[PDB]
Amino acid sequence: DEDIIAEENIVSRSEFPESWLWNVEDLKEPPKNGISTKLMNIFLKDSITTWEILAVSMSDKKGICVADPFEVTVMQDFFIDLRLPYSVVRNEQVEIRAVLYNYRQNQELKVRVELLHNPAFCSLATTKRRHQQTVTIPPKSSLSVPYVIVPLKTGLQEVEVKAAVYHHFISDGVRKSLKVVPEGIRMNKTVAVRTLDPERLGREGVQKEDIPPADLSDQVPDTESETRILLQGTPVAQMTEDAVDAERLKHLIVTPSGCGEQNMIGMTPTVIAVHYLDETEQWEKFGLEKRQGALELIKKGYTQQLAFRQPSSAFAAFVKRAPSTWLTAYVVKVFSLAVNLIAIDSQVLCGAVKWLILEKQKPDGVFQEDAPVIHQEMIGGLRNNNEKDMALTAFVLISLQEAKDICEEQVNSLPGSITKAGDFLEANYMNLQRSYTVAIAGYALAQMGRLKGPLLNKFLTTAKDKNRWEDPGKQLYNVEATSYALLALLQLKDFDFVPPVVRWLNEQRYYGGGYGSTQATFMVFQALAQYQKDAPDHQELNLDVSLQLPSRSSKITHRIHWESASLLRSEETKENEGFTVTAEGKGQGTLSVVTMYHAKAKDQLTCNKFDLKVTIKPAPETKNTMILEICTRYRGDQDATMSILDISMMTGFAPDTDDLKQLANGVDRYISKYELDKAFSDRNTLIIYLDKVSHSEDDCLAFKVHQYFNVELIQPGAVKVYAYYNLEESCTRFYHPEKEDGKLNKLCRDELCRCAEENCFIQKDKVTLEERLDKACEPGVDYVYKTRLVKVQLSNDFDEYIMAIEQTIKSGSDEVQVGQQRTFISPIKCREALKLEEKKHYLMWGLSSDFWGEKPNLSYIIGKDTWVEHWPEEDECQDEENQKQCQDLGAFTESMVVFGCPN
Amino acid sequence: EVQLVESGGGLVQPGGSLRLSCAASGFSFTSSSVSWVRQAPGKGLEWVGLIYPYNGFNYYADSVKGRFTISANTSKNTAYLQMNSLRAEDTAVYYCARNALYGSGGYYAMDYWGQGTLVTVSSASTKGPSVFPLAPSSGTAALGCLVKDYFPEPVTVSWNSGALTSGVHTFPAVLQSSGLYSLSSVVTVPSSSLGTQTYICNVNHKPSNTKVDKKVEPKSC
Amino acid sequence: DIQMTQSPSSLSASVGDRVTITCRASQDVSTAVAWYQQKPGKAPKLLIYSASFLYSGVPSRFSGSGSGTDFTLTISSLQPEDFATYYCQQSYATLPTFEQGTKVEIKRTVAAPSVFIFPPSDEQLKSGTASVVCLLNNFYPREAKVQWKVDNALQSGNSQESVTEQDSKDSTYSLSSTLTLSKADYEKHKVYACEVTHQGLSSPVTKSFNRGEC
Amino acid sequence: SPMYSIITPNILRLESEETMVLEAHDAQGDVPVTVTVHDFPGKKLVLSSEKTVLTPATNHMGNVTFTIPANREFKSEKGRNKFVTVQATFGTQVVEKVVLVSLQSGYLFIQTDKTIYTPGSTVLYRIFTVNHKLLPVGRTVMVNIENPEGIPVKQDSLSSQNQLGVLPLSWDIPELVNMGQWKIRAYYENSPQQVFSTEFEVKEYVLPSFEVIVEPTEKFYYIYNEKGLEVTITARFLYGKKVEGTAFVIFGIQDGEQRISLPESLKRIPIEDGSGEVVLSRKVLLDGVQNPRAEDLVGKSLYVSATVILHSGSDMVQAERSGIPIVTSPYQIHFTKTPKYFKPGMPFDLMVFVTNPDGSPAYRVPVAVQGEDTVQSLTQGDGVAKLSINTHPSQKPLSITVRTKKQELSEAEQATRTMQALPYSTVGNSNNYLHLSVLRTELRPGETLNVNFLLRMDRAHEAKIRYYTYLIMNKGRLLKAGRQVREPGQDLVVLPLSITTDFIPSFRLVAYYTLIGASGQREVVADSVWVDVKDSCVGSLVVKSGQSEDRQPVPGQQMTLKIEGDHGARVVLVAVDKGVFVLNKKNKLTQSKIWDVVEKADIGCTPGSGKDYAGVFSDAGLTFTSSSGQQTAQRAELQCPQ
Ligand SMILES: [Ca+2]
Repeated sequence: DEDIIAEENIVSRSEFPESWLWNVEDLKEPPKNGISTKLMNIFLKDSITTWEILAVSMSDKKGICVADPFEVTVMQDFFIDLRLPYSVVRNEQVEIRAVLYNYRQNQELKVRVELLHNPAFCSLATTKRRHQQTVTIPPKSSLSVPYVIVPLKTGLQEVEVKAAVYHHFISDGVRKSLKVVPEGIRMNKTVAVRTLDPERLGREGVQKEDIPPADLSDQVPDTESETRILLQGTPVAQMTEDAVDAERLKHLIVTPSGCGEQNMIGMTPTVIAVHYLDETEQWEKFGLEKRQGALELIKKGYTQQLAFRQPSSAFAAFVKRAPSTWLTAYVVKVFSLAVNLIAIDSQVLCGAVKWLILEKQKPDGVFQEDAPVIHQEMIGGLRNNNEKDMALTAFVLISLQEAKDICEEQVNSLPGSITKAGDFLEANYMNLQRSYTVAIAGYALAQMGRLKGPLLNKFLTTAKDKNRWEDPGKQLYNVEATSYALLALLQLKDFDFVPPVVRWLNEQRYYGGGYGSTQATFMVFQALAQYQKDAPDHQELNLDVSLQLPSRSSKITHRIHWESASLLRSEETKENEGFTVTAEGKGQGTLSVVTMYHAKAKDQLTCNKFDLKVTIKPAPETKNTMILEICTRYRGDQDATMSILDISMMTGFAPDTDDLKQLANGVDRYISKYELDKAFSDRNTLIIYLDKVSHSEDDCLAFKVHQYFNVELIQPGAVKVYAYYNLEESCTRFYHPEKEDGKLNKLCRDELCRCAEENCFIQKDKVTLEERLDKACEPGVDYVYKTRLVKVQLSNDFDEYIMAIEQTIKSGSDEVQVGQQRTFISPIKCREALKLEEKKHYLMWGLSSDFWGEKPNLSYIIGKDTWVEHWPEEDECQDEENQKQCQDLGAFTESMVVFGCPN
Repeated sequence: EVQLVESGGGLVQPGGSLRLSCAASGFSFTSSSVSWVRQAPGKGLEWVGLIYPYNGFNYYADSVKGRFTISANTSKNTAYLQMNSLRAEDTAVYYCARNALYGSGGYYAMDYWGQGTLVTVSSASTKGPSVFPLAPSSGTAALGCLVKDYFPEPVTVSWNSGALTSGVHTFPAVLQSSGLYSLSSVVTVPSSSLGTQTYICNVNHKPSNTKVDKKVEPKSC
Repeated sequence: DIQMTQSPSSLSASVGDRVTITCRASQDVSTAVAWYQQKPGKAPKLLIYSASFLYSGVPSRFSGSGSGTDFTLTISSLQPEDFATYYCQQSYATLPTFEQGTKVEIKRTVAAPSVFIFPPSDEQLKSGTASVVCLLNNFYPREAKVQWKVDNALQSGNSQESVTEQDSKDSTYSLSSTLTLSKADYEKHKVYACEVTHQGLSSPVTKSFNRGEC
Repeated sequence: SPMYSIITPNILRLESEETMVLEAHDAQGDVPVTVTVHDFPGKKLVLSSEKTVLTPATNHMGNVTFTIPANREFKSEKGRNKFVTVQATFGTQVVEKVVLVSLQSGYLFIQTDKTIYTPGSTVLYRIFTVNHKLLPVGRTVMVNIENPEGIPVKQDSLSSQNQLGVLPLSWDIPELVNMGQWKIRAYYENSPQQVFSTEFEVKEYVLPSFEVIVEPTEKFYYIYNEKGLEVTITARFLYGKKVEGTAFVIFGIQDGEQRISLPESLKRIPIEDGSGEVVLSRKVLLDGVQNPRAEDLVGKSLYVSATVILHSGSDMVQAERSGIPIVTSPYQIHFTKTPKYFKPGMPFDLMVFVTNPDGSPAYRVPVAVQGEDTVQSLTQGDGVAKLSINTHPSQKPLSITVRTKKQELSEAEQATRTMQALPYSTVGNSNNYLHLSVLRTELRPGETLNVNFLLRMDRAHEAKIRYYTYLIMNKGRLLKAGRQVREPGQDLVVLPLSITTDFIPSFRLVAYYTLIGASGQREVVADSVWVDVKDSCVGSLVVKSGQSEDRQPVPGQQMTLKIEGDHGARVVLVAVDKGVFVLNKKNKLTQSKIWDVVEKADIGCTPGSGKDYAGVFSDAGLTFTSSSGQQTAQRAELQCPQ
């Protein structure tokens, strides 16, 4: 038209990001008034809204700082607000609103508003027909323009509406996108739940695993399928069963007091309690400033203990008594372990060691006792008279081995007193019934690196149930023998047999102290203290899992380590394939397989919460008028509270103001004054507010609609119901005078749908020979047949016309041979103008875009570019009128058969 | 087609009143607005005022506020300028133009204009012109017409009902010491065209109903 | 208030030349400016709107540009038909205003006048007054000296002139000089002469008639 | 005889500088000092650097500046608390103290471009890396994006070296993904227990065309108010113009996690000129609950829900306003700004903090001590009123009940709260004290604060006090320590202390003196005081228009943006469509949110004072230890008491 901007010259607004300006800028120019200043030139985006700009600044000296948000409002006097949903289902008709605004103060605007045509969408906008309304928007006000469209192609898709205003150089357009999606929904599912633990039925040949694929035979076509693995690390890793509680050892801090042996009885639980708490870092809970007072009980025990130091560097009960062999060795063990805690004298420790090697050793190296203690309960399992030259050789030796890191050059022939003592016990290691003498000798051996073979086996197998070195009778000797053994197992670096031994000690909870517990205390809290040191810091969880997918070219040998704080991964498959998943060595972990697909629908999509029924019919006696009737009820025998009916007019129709006010005055029904006070022509959307609706009956209402503007085609109307508290669970029906279910003419079967709003076949005056030969050679034309209609088969959705092929004037992609049959397809509404009759012959040609089907699901669509035309019978041709035609067909067939198209 | 037409211009006594009208056609009056601009003899354009026909909203140049007024009949797509307390310095040609809104935020250009009407604010009396032949003096022969002693402006001279437009020169009027205007309209024609062609000059003076068609030819003597 | 200033008030230039009239604002006015052209005795015409958008119909040689405080109309290849005055109009600010305007004059080669003389009408004599006209047709430049000799006696103070507005096609001016005596005075003297002085004439051209006799 | 002392913070932090104050009282000539720091238990030296000599020149007071590396025996060993051993060696005399070490390195703040996101879009985020001074560091951070149910999905490891402490990162949200509250979790490599979070919502949505605001006339509901709860609904387009439409409002009670709705209260008001009013009647509320005791509603809250639908039907939005407290009094009394200890014989200045039920400071609110009338001071802009109670030398605790006394209220509506103040016990019952007094007016870096030192010691030995040693704690560390000198007979002296930006957000002034007199006793007397400062930026940052403002730009248009920051400072930016915040406004980075974090990480716990000198140091987050045996208690707690 004249005096308005043309659609082609309008460039639609497009840039509508939710966030932008993700930029960095350094302030460089000099500080006037101690404040730098940068001028930034930004390009505002297309969104008509208010932006909020947030600046955070970082400085070396003044640090971090966060500005107050700064608003910017972008605005126009006239614009379109295209209200698109987040997504829409494919082949599902939907209505969208374009809202036009006129913020001019004293001036109506006459606008032409237009929906552009997009192949992805079936609408009244078509290839050769625009869809344009003309509306008048009052000042300081807006106007809804509805558009019914059916998305046909999946994925991210685009809608464009534009608008020019007459009599002004003013235009607008909005180009937004929406996600078109299939049906179904998302399904998590696991295939395997394994445990990657070698040396536990994974065996010596490093656990080799196999995990087959997913089934996925109920799947809906043309979607993704992402597998997801969960490679966990459920950790008892750091093989460290929780240490003994710190609150239980409160009775161990004993103030040492007595003679020469009673002083060493009291000093035992205190010194070992410190050695324990030092490594386990449990000084927080027990009492931190108590260590400075508990160290002074050991310094009090040490300073008192040197008062019983005889001239020859030896120890005993009193100074008057002859010296004991074992007691001087135990003093070296407690002093060697307490070198780190208190100030020991150099003359004292190695001095007690010099006396032992020179004075107390026999030909073969049995450190025999010379003065048995009065308090014999202190020496523990040695108190038993059975084999007290085998254990007694090992005990004194252990004191030498722990004190060897310090005493080297002073005690000259120390290497030698260790080798010969290690001969006597090693040789006679196979002559020990009791588990005590087996174990106490076993720790002495392992410190040197001489515990191998049958002597290393007898050590392992003496343990009853593979954990504890028990003996018949008193159970304090049982706990002592095993703790010596745990010190042996820690030195060997055999982390296979370590866990079961300590696990039993944790289920004993022997807190020491009491009476006759000297050795059971010193050894259990030393062995479980040395355990926290040498027990693996990071253990392992060392699986080399190599996943080989036959879709993929290469393996993916994923490493696993207890160190990375994740312990989880995930791949992303594209095709459902069977793959190997081979583990390797140590640790533990989960191993799931979760694909994700879309299934078929099941018949309860649509209107889950409401029933909606809408009809439009002609009026009674009295230009064009009709009776819209809306019938709705909720779902569940329990009236819904407060609902909305959002109605939209068929183009050119408007509601009867009289019938509306009649409705609004009715109880349980409300229509805003704003809607009622509006003009007749400027009112094509409507909201009727209901107070309730149940599933007892059906709540029904109806009202007159009058056609004021006259137009061709005319877009269906729409009624949408929902409760106020939930828009998402809605239900919409459409209405139209000549379509019912106001559905736009589409052509659906199986997956996809053709927009069928176009003309049925190529229309019709001349039908020249020179006409047919042009249009039969138009670009797309991929076939021209002579066909006999074998069997006509009708339906409501689409009529299946079966054609027999007489001759193939032109062959194309479909390699049909003469005599064979091909199925032609046409919508419900084309049958009227087609008149396809059985055993009547036909001349048909059409495009490659008309092939619906895979192969041999081949069908022929009789679309707008398809040409069909009647061919009188061979003997029927001989007749006055229709001789003109019959000849031109045969004349056309020979031009086509002989010369074909010039292309 | 969009087109605008002013009318009602003429002579007024100082202090007096006058109502110009502007006939809009070819567009919806209600969706647009109309401006009155004026031009003093041989000087710049001065915008006078808007009207928004939709709801009758006005704006006025200070030079006119309290004196001038714009109204509209929306059914007859006409706008009106009612002038009161007219001064000497209000003498001008008065145009009406359509305001079209190009930008955003209410900027407008004026894309269609009427032809304008001349309003002249003087004590003087309406006087019709005396029209005299300017005879050609026996290859190109000039002839013309003298339009003498008239007031106020304007006069419109044309030749043979506007058939002859080629090489005509209707000169500016000139204010005689008497107070009345006189101008010449001259037209050069090929001297051969005399005798055969007829030459009538078509003076028309709206303010005094004076219409004259004078023939101009050589003499007998 | 918002102060606008158009420069230059007037400019001369030759056919095919680059012309540039400018408009300047006291504060920022964004894109709210339009340019108009007005031929003599005619309604103005829109050329440019929104600073730079060329109004439909207007030739491509017309071109607008500018933003904020400085705007320029530009005629790139001047033409004879572009004899006009040009105005700059702002719609920023609540009352619009046209500015003072730039008168654009065409510059062409020297063309001498065709001089003509018309004696008083016999009808005009009946009124008791004699008007004798002298027509200097289609000449460049404007500068001209017309002198009336009555029986060779020269006389000031009893004649008036009217210069035509520069022609849109050939960029020339016509002129009419009118001498006014009383019927009585006119019937006294005999030889009436109009004398034309101009740059395109080698020497002053004189046109005349002897009263009564043909 | 000479006394050597050390002061350090109660908690020492890794990699950052922590200062140690060194003093030599009754000293003679130059005295060298070695400051050592060892691990605990057992000693392998970690920083024995920093040797210094406090000289007569500087009144025998100096300091040492040291830093702790995150070495081998601290990194892996965590779970149970770590300690070190600070040790000063003044000439020959050794003084030591064990101090709890925190593994907290500094601070991480996480900005996300939006607060909400759809499937398929990209989440943009920056991580700001600073130390305990809120100054940028160049460390190595570990980052974890985490789905709604706590499963990591993307993980990163980068360093902000040569970075100005700004780490730009992103993550493409996959299409078929879970819907809910996702998290970003960043922590310093060295401090896996100190994890910083930020939530972002994922959801399928489209930006609305307008916002809706729901405001009640009062910020609470007084249960005997029979007018009910009066709400106003405002709708407004994002661009500014007012909205026309219909509003459905509903009310509901919330007891903790539970949320009763009140269907009887549902209304359908018109929205005209972007405005509408609705009321919750008292009957509908009380007939909505099964407990007849109006009074059983006190402590529970009310929430309003508003749903505005435009007249076109083209769009609708939902807003709500929750946590409207049901109350018996319009006010709320807090003792969180008052010291819990007093000095017997001196007036106890009880700092009453009155607030409205939402937490905001009250104003012009009378408060009286129960028993006395008019003993009041209408609360000021800060929300605090001062009530100064006289005390006797008795060591009986002060039990104080405060009441508001707002005139037009009735007795039942007056707010009331009680407290107990414990006495500062003197050493050997010397009855010698130090009282610091400071005035309460919001401080800004530029103005100056008078600090008053009142020497409350009996005449016979006062001439021995020749200085007070004062220390200033800010941002959880030692900001400054100095000396306010004193001369015999000066019972009160004022230190003119100047405020700088280093004093933001707040600070504690701890001071003390020492002597012998009341017996042959090395006596120590101390006091502390907490003082709040205006929580502005250290520097400044402001964004505004250079675009000759007053115009309103248009889509596509250029504009100029003025940034007013600190010289040589980096500045990062974002622009968000405010429609985003109609849907979600949680987890927005703010300057007050940075300070809130900082002040919650203070090692000082008390508003001031203490139960004794050791208590004063400890409560303000300071160790004290001396060669003569006097020291603060052991602090093994990384968190404040409760
Ligand atoms: Ca503060």
